[PDB]
Amino acid sequence: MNYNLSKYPDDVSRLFKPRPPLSYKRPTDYPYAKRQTNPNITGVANLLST
RNA sequence: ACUUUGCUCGUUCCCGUUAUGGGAAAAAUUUUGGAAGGUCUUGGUAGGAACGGGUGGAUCUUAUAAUUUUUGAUUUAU
Repeated sequence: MNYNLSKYPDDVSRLFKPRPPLSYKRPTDYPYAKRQTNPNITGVANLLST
């Protein structure tokens, strides 16, 4: 926070001092490329006989 | 159901009589509604009503199931 990209003066921009940076935690879900619903939706015609 | 008729019973009063009948009505009792008064409690005490609009904001319907939120690609799959 050496500099100010905001419209306010320096004293006002020191008031908007943020929290410390967020810690890192390993993910528990699926990575974005591996997301899909169900593929291999099986066919509907097998029902129709039996 | 309405109208007339005598008989039997009946809440209360009177009479013919206390077998029973005739007449009157809640005027005695209760429940329901309202007015007034008493007692106890609980809350308020500076705004309120009526009218009004090229007034703000909520909710609802329709555009709107077509890439930026709600009409399915995060049950890890073959």
